[PDB]
Amino acid sequence: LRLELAVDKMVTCIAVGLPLLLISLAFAQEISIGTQISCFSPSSFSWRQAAFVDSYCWAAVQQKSSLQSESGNLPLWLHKFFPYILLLFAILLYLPALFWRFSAAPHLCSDLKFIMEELDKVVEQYLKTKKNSSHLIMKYISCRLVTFVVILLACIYLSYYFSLSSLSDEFLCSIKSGVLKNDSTIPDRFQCKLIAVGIFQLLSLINLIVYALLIPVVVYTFFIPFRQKGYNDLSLYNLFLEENISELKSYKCLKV
Amino acid sequence: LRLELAVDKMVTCIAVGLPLLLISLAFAQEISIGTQISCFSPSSFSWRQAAFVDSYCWAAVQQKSSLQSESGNLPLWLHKFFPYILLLFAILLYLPALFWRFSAAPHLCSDLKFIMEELDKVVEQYLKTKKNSSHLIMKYISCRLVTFVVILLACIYLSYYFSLSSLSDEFLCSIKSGVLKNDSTIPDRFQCKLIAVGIFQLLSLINLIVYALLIPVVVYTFFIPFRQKGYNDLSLYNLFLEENISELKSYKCLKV
Amino acid sequence: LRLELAVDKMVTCIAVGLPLLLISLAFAQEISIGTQISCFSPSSFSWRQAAFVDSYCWAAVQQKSSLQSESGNLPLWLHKFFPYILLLFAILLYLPALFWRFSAAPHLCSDLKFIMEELDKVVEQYLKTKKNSSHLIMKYISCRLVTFVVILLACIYLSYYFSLSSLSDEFLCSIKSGVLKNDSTIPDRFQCKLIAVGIFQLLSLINLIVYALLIPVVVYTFFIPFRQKGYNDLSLYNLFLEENISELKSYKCLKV
Amino acid sequence: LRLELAVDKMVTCIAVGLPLLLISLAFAQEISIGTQISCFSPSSFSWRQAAFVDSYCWAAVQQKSSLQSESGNLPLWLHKFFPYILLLFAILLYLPALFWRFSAAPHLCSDLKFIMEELDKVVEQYLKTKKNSSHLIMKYISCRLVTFVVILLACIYLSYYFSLSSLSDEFLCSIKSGVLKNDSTIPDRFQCKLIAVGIFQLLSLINLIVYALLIPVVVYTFFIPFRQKGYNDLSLYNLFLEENISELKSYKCLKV
Amino acid sequence: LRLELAVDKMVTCIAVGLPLLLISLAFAQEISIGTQISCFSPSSFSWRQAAFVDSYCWAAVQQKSSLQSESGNLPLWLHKFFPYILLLFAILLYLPALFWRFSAAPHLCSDLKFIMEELDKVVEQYLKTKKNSSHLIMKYISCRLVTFVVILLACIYLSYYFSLSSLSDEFLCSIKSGVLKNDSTIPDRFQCKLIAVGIFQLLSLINLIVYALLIPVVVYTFFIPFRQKGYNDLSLYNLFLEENISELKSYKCLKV
Amino acid sequence: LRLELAVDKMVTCIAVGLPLLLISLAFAQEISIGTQISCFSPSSFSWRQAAFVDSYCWAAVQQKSSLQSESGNLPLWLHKFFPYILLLFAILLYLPALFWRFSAAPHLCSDLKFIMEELDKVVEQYLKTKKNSSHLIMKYISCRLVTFVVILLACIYLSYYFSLSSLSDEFLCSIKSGVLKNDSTIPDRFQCKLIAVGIFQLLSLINLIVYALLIPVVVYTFFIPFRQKGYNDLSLYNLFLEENISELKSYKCLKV
Amino acid sequence: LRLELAVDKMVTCIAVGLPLLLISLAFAQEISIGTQISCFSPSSFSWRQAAFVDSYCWAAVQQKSSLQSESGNLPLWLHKFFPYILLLFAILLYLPALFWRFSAAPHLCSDLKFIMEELDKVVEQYLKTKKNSSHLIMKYISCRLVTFVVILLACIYLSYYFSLSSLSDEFLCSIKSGVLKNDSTIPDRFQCKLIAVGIFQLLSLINLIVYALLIPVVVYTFFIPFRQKGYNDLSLYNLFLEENISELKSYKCLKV
Repeated sequence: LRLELAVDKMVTCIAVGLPLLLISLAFAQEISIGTQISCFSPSSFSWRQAAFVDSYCWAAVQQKSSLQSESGNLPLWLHKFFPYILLLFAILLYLPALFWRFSAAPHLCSDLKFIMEELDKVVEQYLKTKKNSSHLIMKYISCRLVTFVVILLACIYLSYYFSLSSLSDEFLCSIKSGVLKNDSTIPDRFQCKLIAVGIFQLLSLINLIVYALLIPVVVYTFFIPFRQKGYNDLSLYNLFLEENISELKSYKCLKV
Repeated sequence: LRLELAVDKMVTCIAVGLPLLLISLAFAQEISIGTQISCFSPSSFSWRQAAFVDSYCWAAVQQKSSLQSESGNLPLWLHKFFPYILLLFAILLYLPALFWRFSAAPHLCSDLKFIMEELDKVVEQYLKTKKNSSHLIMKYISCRLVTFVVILLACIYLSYYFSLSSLSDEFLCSIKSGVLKNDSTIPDRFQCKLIAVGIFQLLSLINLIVYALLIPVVVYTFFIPFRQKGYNDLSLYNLFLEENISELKSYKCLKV
Repeated sequence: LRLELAVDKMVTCIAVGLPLLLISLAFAQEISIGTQISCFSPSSFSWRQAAFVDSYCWAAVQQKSSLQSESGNLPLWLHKFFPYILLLFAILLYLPALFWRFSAAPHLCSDLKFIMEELDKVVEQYLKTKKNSSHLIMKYISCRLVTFVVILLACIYLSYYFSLSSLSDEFLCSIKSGVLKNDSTIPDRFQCKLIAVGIFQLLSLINLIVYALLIPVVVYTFFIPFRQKGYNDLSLYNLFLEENISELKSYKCLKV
Repeated sequence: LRLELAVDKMVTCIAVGLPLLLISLAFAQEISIGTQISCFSPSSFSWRQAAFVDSYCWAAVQQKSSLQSESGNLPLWLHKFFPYILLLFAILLYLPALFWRFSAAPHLCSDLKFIMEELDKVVEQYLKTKKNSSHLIMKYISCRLVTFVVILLACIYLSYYFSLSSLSDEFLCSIKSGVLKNDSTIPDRFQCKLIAVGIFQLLSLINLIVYALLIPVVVYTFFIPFRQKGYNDLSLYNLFLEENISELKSYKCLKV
Repeated sequence: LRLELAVDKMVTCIAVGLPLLLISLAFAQEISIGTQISCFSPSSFSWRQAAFVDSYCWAAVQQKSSLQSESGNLPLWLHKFFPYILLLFAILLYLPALFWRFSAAPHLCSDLKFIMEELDKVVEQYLKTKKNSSHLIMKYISCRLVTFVVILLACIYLSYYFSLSSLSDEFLCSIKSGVLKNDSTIPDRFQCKLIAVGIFQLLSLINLIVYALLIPVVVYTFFIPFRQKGYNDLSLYNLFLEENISELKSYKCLKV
Repeated sequence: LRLELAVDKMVTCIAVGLPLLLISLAFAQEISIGTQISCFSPSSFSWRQAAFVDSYCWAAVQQKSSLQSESGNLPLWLHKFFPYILLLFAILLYLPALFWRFSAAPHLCSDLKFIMEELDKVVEQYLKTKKNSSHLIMKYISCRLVTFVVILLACIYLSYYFSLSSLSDEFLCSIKSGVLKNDSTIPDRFQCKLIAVGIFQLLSLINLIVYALLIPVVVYTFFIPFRQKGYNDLSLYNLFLEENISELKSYKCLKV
Repeated sequence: LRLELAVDKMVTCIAVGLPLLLISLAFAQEISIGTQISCFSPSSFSWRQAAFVDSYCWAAVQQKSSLQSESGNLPLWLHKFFPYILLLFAILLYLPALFWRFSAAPHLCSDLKFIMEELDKVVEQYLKTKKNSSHLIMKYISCRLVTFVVILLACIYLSYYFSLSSLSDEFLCSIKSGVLKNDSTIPDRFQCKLIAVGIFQLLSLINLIVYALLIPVVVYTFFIPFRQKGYNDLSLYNLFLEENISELKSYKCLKV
């Protein structure tokens, strides 16, 4: 028996898998390249001093006092945490489906089975009572609206992230804080690079295109009365029946 | 049968999975970056001497004698054991559900089956006797209260951890202890960084927001008498039936 | 029952498996060699300075300001993202089959079961009504056309990628931007190599040959009336029956 | 049909999983940090010589002749083998459950099934004969006592281990034994650190707290006659029935 | 039911698994050594410069401009792509069996079930009609011929590959291309070695011997009229029956 | 049915798992420490020369000519192959149980089922004929004796291994063989360490204690007539019936 | 049913698993030590130059021109390919059992089921006809003979491999070929070691002992007439019946 429509499950699967697939590709590239940041330290620096510079600048991306970037410090904030936000979007998009299957799936399952059993025998009072009620349709529309809002916010974020200048992956960092402040052997600023930024912007473009094409599909899902071929549980039950009526032989015989 | 309510199941699933998911991402970042601490040692130091400095300062965070930090030794202590506390919270939140499914699921399942079978035939004395009793409701409320207290403590900890100044990941360490005390070639103090601190604070913020949103949900779960749409087993049985009444065709027939 | 034709399933499996197999082999080479780019930096450069040059040139293949390549910066752009586009093609070729299985396969399954159960007894009006409809055939042809267009675009891309000159993996890069601009110790240009390009072009040739062989197969699939042995659901139902009639003993009895 | 009480299963699961979970966390931290010991060696030493010093001091932890430590040789010995003892405790606590599930489990299962099948036909002589016997109760109490003794020994060990001074992770070692004795280029003593000591002590504290909480639970399990709501098989069969009586509909009818 | 003969399945399994097994051994050896090429570079070269030389010469095996080899650049091309050709052979040998299973196996299964059931009378026209047809024998012979041709081409390739002189793994390479052309500090030619070549030639000898032994087996499969103990579809049915007739009790009784 | 006794299953499980568990711990430590042998070579040696010294000394533990050890070359030989002997014991202890399961389990199962089916109806002649026979008892005693002998040999070995002096992990090696013999820049002897020896001795002590405790259990299993509550199949059948009689309700009814 | 005798399946499992287990141990040791070959190169050699020497010598074992070994160049060839030959033996020993299960198991199963069903009712003519035939006994003896010959060849190879002198792991190599021939800075010969030779010889000894013990077992299997308790299918069927007769209660009833 089906408790989720084909278009809804397609949308959920795309919106959840795509961010995770892109995260997997980004992680593979990260392990392949070996570093998400690289700083140019002097040749007098030993290997561990250069590694300290790299790690300090990586940790200093989130600190105001030791950075200088032409695009501002917000772009450098986002480059470091890009995969985290993608997984956050994936979880937030997967949750509404989880809540629907936990809460409303069983009640709709029972109602559909009861309707299909009263059908195949001919229940009008049951259908009219559902027409009066607006319980399940409210849950369905609320879940779809949460999904739509999450997708819209993801589109806004990915459009902003892709908007960041390609040279936003460069920044100047200073390690001369604390005891190192008066170290005359350390240069004042180090030129750093965020290596993965180039991958992240193309991944954001891909996800943005997919979500922009997916938004109209989600919008079409709200017009539940129009999909049926007012806003009441009767309308949603009708849609589920038509998507499910293929399993009722009597329906096919009547169609003939 | 549904021996656990949808709200309880979703709350437990979120409260347990989220810390584990954040720990997984933190571990992925830890392996990607490669170091949880980087110390700036002289250029004259060999690579093994610099590695010794790093490992000594990593283990010296818990030692008050050989450190100097403006935020105190306590915040530096927390930075080192952040993921472990997350796993501790995950275990402490998963345990109450485990105890419920071990010590209360069978007895509730048997009672529900008996009530459902005595129904579908029409038991009043059984329901009144349950109204007198207060056994299962006490277990349910105790488990919910344990979960609520654990979540409140997690919120307090994560609000404290996120409150630590971003510059609390820096500290001065000394290795000149023991035979190294008279070594004039070793600097008195080394500048250290806790690299993962920046990401740990964002993870703490995410978990804090999620748990702060979950607290009102858990609080609403306590009012078992008001969730029906006194504090006795009759109320819990009524809630479980209404959540599970969908599995009886006679109920739907009567509703029609 | 079979809701997907043998040739269609073969084509989908080949088209969605070959790019993934090539991606797996490319990943194997990437891990084996350990570097996707190698730059020749002075001997005075420390190890970490040379690593910075390598990673900076890796991140600067997507930036015009820091490149000088005889074949243009577009071919160098493609060399970096070749494995991603293979997975893009794999997903775009797997999606139509999944959408067919989700939104068209069960209805055809029910229709075939009804037809076979009505047969084995002799329904003519049902078949004529299907002849008077173009619902499922439109979905089938749309999915086949989407697959054909995706395969044609993949062929065009792979033919272009394979056309890139073998020496297109070489390019000159400069790290002297920003603070490093006035550094007289850094050479103006570094000679870089894209090592995986040699593997990628042979993989592209293999995929191009396979997809060019598949194009005629996909084209033959469009002529649904010819495979039957007009453009309406009757032809598709007839084809599916003849492919699946083997599971009807009465058909064999009539054959003999 | 539950052949193990809920309290016993909970106790066994906690006592076995917790040491394994702590071992997993310790192993992850050991991999992430990369060194269980770091020794400070002269800068004249090549890297292989410093690695030899580290390995020799790691192997010399168990050799009194070549080490000097103010806390004694025993605490340094324990730091090296902490996870091994944790797994030893885990195995020793899992074994009694294994022995109970192999022997005395099928016998109790058969006896319970016979008693329940004789019930629903209302056996008194059978219950009285079991009252005379003291066979299965002896095995149950022996297993519980073994578990209690193992938990008490684990508590004693963990309380001792946590009691070790934090500075017990430092010790002086000499590699000048054998052909290296007269090597004037090697310093007499090297300062060593055990990096995982600080984490191991927190893990020991966690396990100690959990096991100290479990001890009263285990002690409560011995009073089998008082858990009813003399020491004979009847007193154990009664408890197992009350735990498993939920699967007897006639019992619920009689209760009503 | 056996839809594919024992000899056919044996041949397919050997011809597919053996190349994959050899690929697994080759990959294990490659990871064991870590380098598929090693070039001797001056001691003045830094380690990163020598790594660049190694990678450049690895990528320069496919380029005529920067290579000198007495055996020609063709043998050097093959050494780099030996496992790829093995996997190509494995896929090309697995495909015909896949197509047989997808497009011919079910029809033969249905025919066998029909004829088997009729033979259990306790049908002559069906057998004669099959004798007057070649629909399935043509498919079987086409698949066998494709497999035979693929195996013959694999034998030719492996015999050629093994024929390459053992010294063919050596070649001279020049990195002085582009800005490096006028670098007087770089030697004109670097001697290179393909380390895996020694493994690859023995793996090729093993595979060549196995496929040379399999060729007569495959050739024997074409004489379908002779295996039964003319070229028409009846003969294939006879062979499949004799293979599968062991499941008919009536056949054994008649044999007695 | 239980074709193997609880005591025998426990003994086999312990004897097989314990060596494998200790091997797993040893392997984990080996990978964590990163080296099984450390040798002190001059500082003039480059890193690769010191690595050659380490590997040559590792390979020369089995060669008498190039080593001088205080405890003899035999103890140094054992240190290198300790885990392999543990796995050898594991295999040799798992084999007898496998041979029993493959050569006595089916006949025993059939005999037990026949006896149980003839019982539950009341066969005396069958039991007397079994009394007049020693077929299965010989197999059982032979398997138990093989297990006992293997355990005794393992105890002897582990007691010998644990008896090796702690300083047996040190030895002197010379690489000056062949062309290196006349090299005056190489020290005549190098000081080596077998690092894992200290852990291997504790693992041997653990296994020795476990097997010493297990020997009396195995010896008790030989007295098959005494466990029954002469050396012929009757006693063995009686033992397996008494262990298995719990699955016979008629037995319990008669016992009452 | 049991289509494979216990002794035969024991022999196959041992002969196939033991080489695989030894190969697994060898691979674990190879990864732990990290090198299969180590050459002593001058201290003036860079790291990459010494690595080139090691790789060239590894690839030069299969080349007569550039080596000098007093034990012959054949033994050095074998040391490099020991695990490959072990896997070859494993495959060649697993193949006969697989072919038997492919081309003998179904017919034998059908014949055994027919014989058992005709029995349990009393077929004499069937057994007498089998008395003359030799179809299946020939297959059985051929498979056993192939297994015996493979085991004998494995014993010969392992006895030869173990006979190689322990010092056969040392050899001199020259890298001065081609361009390097006139390099006066490279020594004429490098002393090399094959580190895994010492372990490989013990593994060969273990496998040799096991296979030498297995040869008499395999020889005993040929005498099919004597295993009964002439050379025709009647004897083989009788043996399989006596091994399989335990699954026929009528046989036990007659035995009583």
